[PDB]
Parts: sequence; structure tokens; C-alpha cells
Amino acid sequence: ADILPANYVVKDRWKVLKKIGGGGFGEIYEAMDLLTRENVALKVESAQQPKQVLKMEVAVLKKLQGKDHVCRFIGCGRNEKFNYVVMQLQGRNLADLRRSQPRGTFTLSTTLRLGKQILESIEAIHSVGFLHRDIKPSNFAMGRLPSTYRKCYMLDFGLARQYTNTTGDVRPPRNVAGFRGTVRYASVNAHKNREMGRHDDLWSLFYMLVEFAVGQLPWRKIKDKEQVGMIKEKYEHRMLLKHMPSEFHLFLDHIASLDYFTKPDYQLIMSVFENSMKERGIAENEAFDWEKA
Ligand SMILES: Clc1ccc(Oc2ccc(Nc3ncnc4[nH]ccc34)cc2)cc1
Repeated sequence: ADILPANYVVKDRWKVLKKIGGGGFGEIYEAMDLLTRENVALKVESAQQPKQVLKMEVAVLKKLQGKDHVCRFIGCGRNEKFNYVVMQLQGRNLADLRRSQPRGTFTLSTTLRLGKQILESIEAIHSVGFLHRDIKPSNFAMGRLPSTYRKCYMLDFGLARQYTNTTGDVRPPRNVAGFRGTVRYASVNAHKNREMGRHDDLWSLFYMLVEFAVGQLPWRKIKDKEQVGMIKEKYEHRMLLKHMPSEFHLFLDHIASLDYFTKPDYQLIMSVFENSMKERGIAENEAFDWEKA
């Protein structure tokens, strides 16, 4: 049983059209906003379920408003049966969008531009004191509107966590953190059940961009968490670099050297992308791979 049936109308305003996944430890729905007459995204989680993440998820989404790469907050509410958030609906996610490409790879031209845009999302969420912790292609979507189809968007903040404190300083890490995110893109640290940091989000971005450029990561097959963990740790990452632009050596090297407590040099990563496009003569307003005829 889904949490909501089709044609359930939340708070007399949002009519459930269908499930689309896909959170979040909670289900996500395409819905019609009967007031504004637009389709919207509606994410609910059951109110009798141990981990109730959605309270802060609203708070992150709230603090982020005005930043690019975030969905516009539409509404939220709580009732004895479930909690819900309504926000702007978006186009196809990058995971689906990648598999649509003939050899499972995008070009570098797409990879780099998406890289730059996903990176901004990471920096933005960090900049308000939150780790994402679930950075993966299926958590990024292109726009569905004329004005937005070029823009890439961060979708779900279900696994987010505040890494700052009262004085906004970097809270002490925990004894063990349970790791409950997507196995394939998780950093070595997340595997070892350690407390995640800003750096760990960039690790995912790293692995993502390799899959985008190459079509596969080494450990793509293995479903078993711990095996992936072993394979990642013993693996010589400098080999993943082998098909990327050569300037990626700086990206790998910078994140390899970060830990929980040290702030990333986002600019440094940004420059890797921007130089890599400059040298490959790649413009900002070029067509993405999926608009290719
Ligand atoms: Cl491997 C895989 C896993 C799951 C999967 O379905 C997904 C279904 C839905 C989403 N999320 C969204 N999609 C579009 N607009 C959105 N607005 C806010 C959230 C959101 C994300 C993914 C597709 C592929």
C-alpha cells in the first residue's frame, strides 16, 4: 500500500495524480494544485514511522529559497496520519537521463556543465550549515519549464543533517553514524560508518562525474554494501581519472586531503570544471546532450 491513493486531495488543495518514487524514507507524488492549476511535487511520510525526517527537510528547503538549483517551496503540513511538503515539480532526473544516452555516457561538454551546476548546489546547501549525504544522479533533475530546462536542481533533502552548531562552527562528530544512503556513490568514510562531512558530498560528486563521463564505475555490479566498501578503499582512484580531463587530478587530490573538520576549497573544484571547458572550448549556453537531435 502507498501512503496516498490516487485522487487523494491533501488539505483540499493538492490532488494526487500518481506516485513518482522516490525519497527520502518517504514517498513522492506528482499532484495537481487545484488552487494554482499547476502540477506540483508532493512528498509525504507516514506519521507512524520511527525516522521522521520531514520536519528539518522543510527547514533546509526553506533556508535555501532564493538560491539556484532549489525547488520553490509551495507548502507543508502535518496531520495524525502523515506529514507532507509541496514544492515545484521538475523534469527528468539525471540517472534516467543518462541511461537514455546510447553508451550510458554523456559527453564531457554535458558532464562538465552539470558538474558546475551540481557543485553550486552542494556549496549552497553547505553554506547554510547542512550536509546532503545522499548526492546521487537520481537526486538531480532538469527543469520542465521554458525558463528552467537548462537549470539543474537538487531534489530531496531527506538524508540531510546540520553539521554546524549554535555559533555555526562545525559540531563535534558522533561516535558512529549509521549509513543509510545510496551505496554506489558513498565516500570511503560513509562506508566505514564514520560521521560524514562537507568533503564526503564532494566524493559523491566526484564518483558521479566519472559515471557521467565513462558510463560506469568499477564497483557498479556489487549490490552488497561492505564489498563495495572494500573495493573502494583498496582501489587506486588515480585510475578513475584516466578518461576525465587531466585537470581532474587536482579535484581528486583536494578531496583526498580533506577531512570532517576542514572546509573544502570549492573555488578550486570550480576552476577544474571551468578550465576544463575553456581548454575544450565549451560555451555556457551550448545544448545539453538530451536536446541533441
Ligand atoms: Cl535509480 C532511480 C531511482 C528513482 C527514480 O525515480 C525518481 C522519482 C522522483 C524523483 N524526484 C523528483 N522528480 C521530479 N521532480 C521533482 N521535484 C521534487 C522532487 C522531484 C527522483 C527520482 C528514478 C531512478
